[PDB]
Amino acid sequence: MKYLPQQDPQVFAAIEQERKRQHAKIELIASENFVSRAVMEAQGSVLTNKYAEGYPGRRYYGGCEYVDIVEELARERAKQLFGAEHANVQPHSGAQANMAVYFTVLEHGDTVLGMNLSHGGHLTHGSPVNFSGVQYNFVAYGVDPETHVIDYDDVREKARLHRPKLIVAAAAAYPRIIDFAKFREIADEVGAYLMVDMAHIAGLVAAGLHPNPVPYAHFVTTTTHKTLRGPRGGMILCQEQFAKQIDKAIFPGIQGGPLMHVIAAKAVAFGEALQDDFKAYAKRVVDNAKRLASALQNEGFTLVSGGTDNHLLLVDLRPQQLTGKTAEKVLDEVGITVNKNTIPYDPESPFVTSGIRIGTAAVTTRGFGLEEMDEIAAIIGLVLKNVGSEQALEEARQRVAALTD
Amino acid sequence: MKYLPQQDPQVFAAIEQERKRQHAKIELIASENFVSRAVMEAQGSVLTNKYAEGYPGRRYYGGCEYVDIVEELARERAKQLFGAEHANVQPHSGAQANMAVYFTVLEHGDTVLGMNLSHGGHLTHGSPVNFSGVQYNFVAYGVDPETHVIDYDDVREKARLHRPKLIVAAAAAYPRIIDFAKFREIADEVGAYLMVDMAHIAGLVAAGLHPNPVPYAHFVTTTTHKTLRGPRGGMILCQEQFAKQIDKAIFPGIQGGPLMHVIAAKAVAFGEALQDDFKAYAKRVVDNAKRLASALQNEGFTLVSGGTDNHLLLVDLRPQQLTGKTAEKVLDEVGITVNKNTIPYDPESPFVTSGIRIGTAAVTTRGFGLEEMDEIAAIIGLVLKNVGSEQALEEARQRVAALTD
Ligand SMILES: *Cc1c(COP(=O)(O)O)cnc(C)c1O
Ligand SMILES: *Cc1c(COP(=O)(O)O)cnc(C)c1O
Repeated sequence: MKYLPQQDPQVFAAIEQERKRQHAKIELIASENFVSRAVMEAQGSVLTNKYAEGYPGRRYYGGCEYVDIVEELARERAKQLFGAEHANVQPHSGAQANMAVYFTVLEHGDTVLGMNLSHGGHLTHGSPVNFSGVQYNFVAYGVDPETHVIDYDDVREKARLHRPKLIVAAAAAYPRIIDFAKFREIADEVGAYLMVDMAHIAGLVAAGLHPNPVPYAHFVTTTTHKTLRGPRGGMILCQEQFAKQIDKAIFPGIQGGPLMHVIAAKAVAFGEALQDDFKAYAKRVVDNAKRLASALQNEGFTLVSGGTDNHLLLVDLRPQQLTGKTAEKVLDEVGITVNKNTIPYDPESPFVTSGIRIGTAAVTTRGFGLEEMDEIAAIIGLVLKNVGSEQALEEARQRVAALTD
Repeated sequence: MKYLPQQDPQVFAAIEQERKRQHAKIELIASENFVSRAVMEAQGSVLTNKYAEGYPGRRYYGGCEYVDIVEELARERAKQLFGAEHANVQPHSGAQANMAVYFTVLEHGDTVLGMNLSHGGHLTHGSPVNFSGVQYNFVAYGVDPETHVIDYDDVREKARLHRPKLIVAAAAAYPRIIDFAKFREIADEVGAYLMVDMAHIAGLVAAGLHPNPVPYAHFVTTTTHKTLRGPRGGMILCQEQFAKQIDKAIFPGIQGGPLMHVIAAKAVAFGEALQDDFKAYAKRVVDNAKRLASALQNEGFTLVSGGTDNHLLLVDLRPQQLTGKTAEKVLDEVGITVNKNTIPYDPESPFVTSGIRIGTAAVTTRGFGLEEMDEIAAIIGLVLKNVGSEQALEEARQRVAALTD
C-alpha cells in the first residue's frame, strides 16, 4: 500500500495486524479462504465510483459501457463454470442471494422446508431471529441419528405433510455429498420449487468434485467467497425461465446500486476457477479433508457421519467430555482457528455445542498437503487431550509456528 | 495495479476504460463522487478474507481482534462526525440500511408515510416493485405544486389520516433543506417513529451545511458513498435505546458476514470527513451548486423550487419542450453525464420525465469551482437549445474536453 499508511495510520496499523495474523495462524474455519492479489486489486479499483442500477445494456444511468463489460464477463464466466442458463452476479452477499430467491417465489407466511439448523442448516434457512424464519413459515428435515446423513425419507415426509412452496437443500456444516436428484424428485412430488444453497461447496462443484445442483434446482444460490475462493459477495444461478423474475428480485426488489468493483473481483475469481490449476487445488482441498479426517480418527476423535466427502468435517467431542466452546478456546491459545459447531442431536445449546467444525480450503490455498494434515491432526490431539497442561500447549504453539513459518 | 493486468487482461482492460472514462467525462449525476486512493486501498485489502459475523468483542468466530479495531474506528468516527449515540457500519448498502430499520420497528403490512417518489422520494421509500412497497403499506406526502417545497401540512394530514407506524423523511431528488424538527413534531403528534434517510446529503450534514437529523430522528440511514465521499455501502445511526435492536436487525436479522474491507474503507472516509479540508470541500459543493443553478437560470432554464440549498438541482425542461430522456441522451453525446428525473407533478412517465437531475459533488472533488460552473451551464445551454445542430454539439464536445483536459 502507498496512500493508506500516510492518510490513516490507525486503519493501516490494524490492517497490517490482520495481514500478519492471517499468515501466523492455522485457519481451519470451513468458510474461510485466501483470495488472490488480482481479486483484491479488482475490488480496490475505481469501479466503486460508478452507479449502475439495472443490468448490462439496461441501466438507469448513462456511462455504464465498461462496467457492463465487467458484469457480463462475470455472468458469462459463471455460466461456463456451472453450466447455468442465467447468472445474477449482483447479490451483495450469500444472505442477499437467498433473500432475493425467497422474494421471487414466496409470499409472506408461505411454508418452506429446509435443513434442520442444528443438523447443518444455515441461519438464512429459517432461523427465528433471521428474516427467513420471521417472514416465512419454515419447517425442517433432519439427518439420521446414527449415520448423520440427510434422511431423504424425512425430507419426503416433511414435504408431503407440510406442503411447502419451496424446498431448500444445502448446508453450512454438512460433511457429505448432497443428493440433489432426490431433492428434486421430492420437490416434484409435492409441486414445490427447489432451491440449492451451495455456498460452502461452490468451488468443489466448479471443479467437478461435488455433483452440480444446477440441472436439478430451479434456483441455485451461493457465496462467491468460501471454496470458490472469490471476493466476499453473492450470486444466483437459474434457468432462462426465471431470469427476468430473479433479476427484478435483486433490483429493484431487494437491493439498490450493485458493487461494481466487487463484481469485477467476481469475474477475476471465476476466471481463476476456470483454469486447470483451480481443479487441482480443489482436489487437494478434498484430499486434504479426507486425510485430516483419517488422521483425526487415528488420534481417537469421533467425526460426525464418520468422515467427509467434501472440504469440511465435524468433530463430535462427547467422547473426550469436551464442549465445542472449550475446544475452540484452547485451540485459539495455540494458533489454530476453528469454530464451535452443533452436532446433530446435540445435548448442548448452539452457544456451547458438542463439536468443532473444520475445513481445509484455507490451508490448502497456503500450499498445505497430506503431511501437514497429519501434523495438524497430531497437534489437535495433543491440545485436546491435554487441556490443563501449559507445557503441552506451548509445544503445540511451537508446532503450529513450524507449519506457518 | 500489478497482478490484475497479467492474471485477467479482459477485466483489466475494462477497468482501465472505466478509469479513463471517469477522467474524460463531466460527471453531474447527483449521487456520484470520487473516493480517495486511501479508501480504495482499504477495500482492496486482505480484510476480505475474514468472517466476522456479530459485533466487536461479540463475534461468532475467533481471530477478530484486529477487524474489531477497524469496525470500532468506523463506529466511533461516525459518532463523532454526526453526534449520534450509536452507529452500525455493517449495512452492505443504503437499501440494506433502510431494510434493517424497517425490519426493526415494522411488522408486515404496517403503514409507513414517505415522500412521493415522483416528488423526490427514493425507490426504497415504498415503490410497489421494491420490497418496501410490497412488504409495507406505504402512503405519500407531496411538495407544493408551485414552490416544490415539501408541504408540511400535507405531511401532517397524511400522518393523521393514515396513522403510520413510521414516517420517512429524506430524498433522492430534493434540492432544498428538509425541516427535521417539523417531521419529528408530526411524528410525535401521531405516535410514529421518525426515520431520516440522509444518503444524498450526509456529507453536507457532516460539514454542518445541512441541519443534522440525528437529534430529531429515532433512526438515521445513509449511504457511505455520495456526498460523504466514502466507499459504496450503508450505515445506520440511532440513540442508545435502539442500539441492540438495530444491531440485531442487521445481524442475524437481514445480513450475514459483514464486508470488513469495506468497513475499513468506511473508517478511512469518516477520518477524511473529520478533517477541516472536507468542510471546505463540502462548502464548495454547495457554493458550486448555487452558482450552477444561477448560471443555468441565466441561460433561461427553469429549476424545480427555483434553485437549491444543497448539492443538487433539478431542471424543469417543459419550457424548452424537451423530455428528460432527450436531454440526458444529447448531453451524453458531448460528454456530460446527467440523469433524467421526474419533476413534481410531471406529465410524463418516470421512464421519460420532464427533468434532469444535476449535482456538484463529483466535479467539486475534481477541483472545479465557480468559473467552471458558469462554463458547464453555458455548455448545457448550447446543447439543449441546439439539439439538432451537429456543429453545436461538436463545439460542446470540445468545451467539455477543455474542462477535463
Ligand atoms: C456462508 C453462507 C451464507 C451466507 O453468506 P454471507 O455472505 O455471509 O451473507 C448463506 N448460506 C450458506 C449455505 C452459507 O454457507
Ligand atoms: C442512494 C440512496 C439509497 C440507496 O443506496 P444503495 O447503496 O444504492 O442501496 C437509499 N436511499 C436514498 C435516499 C438514497 O439516496
